[PDB]
Amino acid sequence: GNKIHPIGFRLGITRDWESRWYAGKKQYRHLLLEDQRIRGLLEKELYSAGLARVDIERAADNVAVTVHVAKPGVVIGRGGERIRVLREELAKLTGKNVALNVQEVQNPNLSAPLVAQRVAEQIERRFAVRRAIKQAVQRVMESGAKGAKVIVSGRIGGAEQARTEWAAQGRVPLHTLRANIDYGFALARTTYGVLGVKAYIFLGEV
Amino acid sequence: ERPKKEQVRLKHELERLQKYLSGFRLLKRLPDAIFVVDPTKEAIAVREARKLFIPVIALADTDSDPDLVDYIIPGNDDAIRSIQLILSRAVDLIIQAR
Amino acid sequence: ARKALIEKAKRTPKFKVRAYTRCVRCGRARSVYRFFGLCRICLRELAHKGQLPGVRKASW
Amino acid sequence: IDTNILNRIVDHAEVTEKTGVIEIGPGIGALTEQLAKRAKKVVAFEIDQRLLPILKDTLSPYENVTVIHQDVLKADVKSVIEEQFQDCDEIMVVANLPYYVTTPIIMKLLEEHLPLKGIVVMLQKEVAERMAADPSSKEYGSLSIAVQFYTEAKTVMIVPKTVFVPQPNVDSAVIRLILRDGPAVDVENESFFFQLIKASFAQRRKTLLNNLVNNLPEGKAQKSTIEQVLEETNIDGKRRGESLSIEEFAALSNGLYKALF
RNA sequence: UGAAACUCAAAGGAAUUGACGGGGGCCCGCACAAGCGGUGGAGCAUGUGGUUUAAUUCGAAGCAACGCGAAGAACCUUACCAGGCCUUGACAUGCUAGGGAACCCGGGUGAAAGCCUGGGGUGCCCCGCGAGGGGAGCCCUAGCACAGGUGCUGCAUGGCCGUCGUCAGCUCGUGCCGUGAGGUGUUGGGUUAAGUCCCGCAACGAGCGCAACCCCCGCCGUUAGUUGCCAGCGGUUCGGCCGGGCACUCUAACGGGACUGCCCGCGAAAGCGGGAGGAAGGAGGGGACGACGUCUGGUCAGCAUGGCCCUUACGGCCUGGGCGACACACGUGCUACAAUGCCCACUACAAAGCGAUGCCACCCGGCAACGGGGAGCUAAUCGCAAAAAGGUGGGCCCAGUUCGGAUUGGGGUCUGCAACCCGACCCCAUGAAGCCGGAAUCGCUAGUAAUCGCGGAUCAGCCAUGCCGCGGUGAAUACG
RNA sequence: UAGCGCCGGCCAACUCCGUGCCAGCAGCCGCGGUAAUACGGAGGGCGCGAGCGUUACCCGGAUUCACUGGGCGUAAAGGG
Ligand SMILES: [Zn+2]
Repeated sequence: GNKIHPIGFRLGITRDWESRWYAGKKQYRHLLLEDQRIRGLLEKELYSAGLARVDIERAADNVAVTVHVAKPGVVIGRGGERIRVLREELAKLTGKNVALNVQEVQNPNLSAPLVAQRVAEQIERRFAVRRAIKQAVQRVMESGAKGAKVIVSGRIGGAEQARTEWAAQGRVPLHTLRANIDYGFALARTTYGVLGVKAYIFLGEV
Repeated sequence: ERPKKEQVRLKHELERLQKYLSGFRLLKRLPDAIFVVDPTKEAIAVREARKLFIPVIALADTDSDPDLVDYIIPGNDDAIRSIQLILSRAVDLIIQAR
Repeated sequence: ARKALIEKAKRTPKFKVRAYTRCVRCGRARSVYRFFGLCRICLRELAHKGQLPGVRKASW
Repeated sequence: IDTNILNRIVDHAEVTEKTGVIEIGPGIGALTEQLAKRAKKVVAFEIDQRLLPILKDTLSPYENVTVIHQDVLKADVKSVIEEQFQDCDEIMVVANLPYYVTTPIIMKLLEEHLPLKGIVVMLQKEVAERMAADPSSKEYGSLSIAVQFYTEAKTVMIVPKTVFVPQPNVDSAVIRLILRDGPAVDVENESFFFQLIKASFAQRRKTLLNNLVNNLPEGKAQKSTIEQVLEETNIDGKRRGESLSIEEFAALSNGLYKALF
């Protein structure tokens, strides 16, 4: 066992770094700390809208935050009020005239993080784990997505002993570099402890 | 576009598929009849034909079962000459009658 | 990695040779890398996540 | 779940990006999901706690669907239409209803004078026949008079029992009720209008006179007045009772009460 | 020949799947064999078991715990012990009963934390007339919620890791066989590192696996010539030092190239034994990569989290000690027991790294570690940086020795607020056991073993002989 | 005047409280150790109804003495 991170395995090719910028040794750690703070705040705030990806880049004492969301209306709010207040909050955090951007992920069934968080939400609502997993894999499989796989950790349905569920369908070649596999993790907090949800999606080759 | 090695693998796959599935490629649907040189060597084929209510024609010989074949031609299955003669006559009849 | 210790390691401790580094993510005081300010575990997690720019899997 | 038939019902409602849709008792959200993809705004009233997580989850990918945890009867519908439907022309109600709350839930909506255009619902076939009844079809009664006085009714088709996975005991049918432009017939005495309507069909196989005089203490006292007014309005308590049209009841509700109101 | 009274709800036959055999057969792997070096003997370094202890903080326990968590225990780290102190507390969001909102200096107490405290407050923030006044600015002590916990269960869990094992297996769709569980595919012959392929066969395919895609090294091309390079040219004060050029090496992007591709022979086929060509030939060498699952494997002390427990202490701060103890035992290492060697001078030849509180060139003083001046460098520019083994010359002559290098005495340097417990590096003194190590045991098949130096992470300094890399010289054997 | 049995599968009829291998139920398989549609009580339902259940006995289901209508290689059964 002990599979390594399917993204970290493909950082060079078929994937890209979430944070893209440069800093010397003198001023590296500070930028990273700021970046982590931004990510934390965004995860905390925009969770309702269905966040899937946060991109940060720097040009010259600037921040260009791009948020990939299933539902962009929630983020924008009415008359661009919520986006504006969020921008204000981020700029107050760090005086770097941040430039927030919002993108809508096409076919939100094809993003692994969204699938993972959905399954975690379902588990939090005392659903049936196996049936939910089967349905999720089915929905992923419907709209292309040559491969799909969903794993739920353990402590199923408030049991005493943990166990893994694993429903999958199609081709999921974790051993191939030119795979373009999209991966998503989620944590479901219930009254009987925590559960881990992992989702793998396989979108063609090359 | 591909690693040569990948092209070689694909070519080998193509060669195998071409070797086995040549001629069979012309079947867009289930055949109407079947023509068997040796019904005993071709037990599986005859059985499959029987299961799907397909007429069976055989060039059966002494060691054959005449009951399983609808239209049977009692003749030689060895003796290259006999195969040529029967197949030539049949093919000529088919071509002419089109 | 107590909360108190985390907070204590962020004040000028009356002397130069008393201040020590802790993991900016989890307050680990064992194996922090000065270049990043992250413990080995947090370093590995963030490196895998792709949230560390220019950092990739080494192979030679 | 009843497959594409759901998409059929919405088809019989003809809702678009122009329309806002009110959902009564969505349940799981089989109809709600289909409506969401075809309507600009969807509102729902749900009161069951156990089915709430499932309904919420079904509505996760959508955003233009709102759920309010309050019974329809208690809540003021007018205000809900005011806010939720600020930016849509046509306001329509599509629903499938539990057996007990079939007619009263319709009557509340009709009595309130809501800006609703149409109510396209699934009910019992029997109730569907009763609501949309021609004269002297044994289906003609209080229900038919009331609905057709408020809203024009039309039964589309009959949904057979052999549709639902748990096969029910009685068949279902889909009806449309389009809100008429103003009251069907001019009568100020709405209360007594309904009193007359319900009293006239007290005994279906009895005559009009029996259904009139027996009701109401004053009516049971002043017998002759009823007869002379009926003859005044060119009606008689002999025909049957079930053969009268709505406008006839309008004339009677004018005259009979004009005698004593 | 042959009962019954009493009990039980079964007792049975054939076949299927798995488990297990101390039932057999076949195959593979430094498993054995053939070799080269070790370990177990001795000194020291370090981690455990025990024992003492005020506490010697914990977790880790056959392979798969024992130079492990810990890539840095003199204070801090620190979670343990002995003292000295605080209770909305280091830290979070509030709630609202008088400061009054605010900052700075200073004394007594003193092992420090803390306690008691006096003077310039910093006051405005709008400006009700204004002459105090309404508070979003800020902080003290009094109200309740609460902070908090390295306190306990990995046998409640998430995440991540180890192992069988980089071993070659683990399954499914349709078809066919069986009354049925189920079987076939996946079995048989051959071959391979491999269910990797080929043939045969009621199977024909696919999914996770193996392989390939990815990175480095080996060859050759275009793109480009500085801070790199120097064949001819002009310079030379002898230095690519100068003018010069990017031919060459090199630097780093994009490409080509190796596919049993082409001839001979064998083989039905996969392939096999040779032969060109080629830098490289049958997987070219190395890496990243770890199937379904196994071990109630490991971590509640990286973090998260269900549950239980303490909340004038099982929380918080400070000082000093301990984690470094010591009759013993075990593990992983280092240095040698010498002449294929040891010491002393002269002289060469690398790769990969690191550095603005840093790297330190060069000069002077000190026998020396170092100190004082002091350029140059954000670095293909400068520096660490002498590479070492090697080659030449000289000494040493079998001696516990010019072998070893422990232990002890003294003097001196740096880091640090502070080297007693417990730092390193120096200079002068003594010279310990040790003459190649029993039973047994470990690694390694080629640029490998063996041997020799260099860099890095952590880090003020370092107990590192450790770990992760880099190169230099370079064996033997593989019958089976 | 309206009672009696039953409500885990045979076999038509389901929830909440009490108990925690106890009290008990039981025609067979079995239910009872803290979430009991199987025990006890309620609400509700099912069957029959001046009756409804229990025990005893006979036939049936029993092709389980096989005339209709069974078997004897390994299930009991071919004689040495
Ligand atoms: Zn950390």
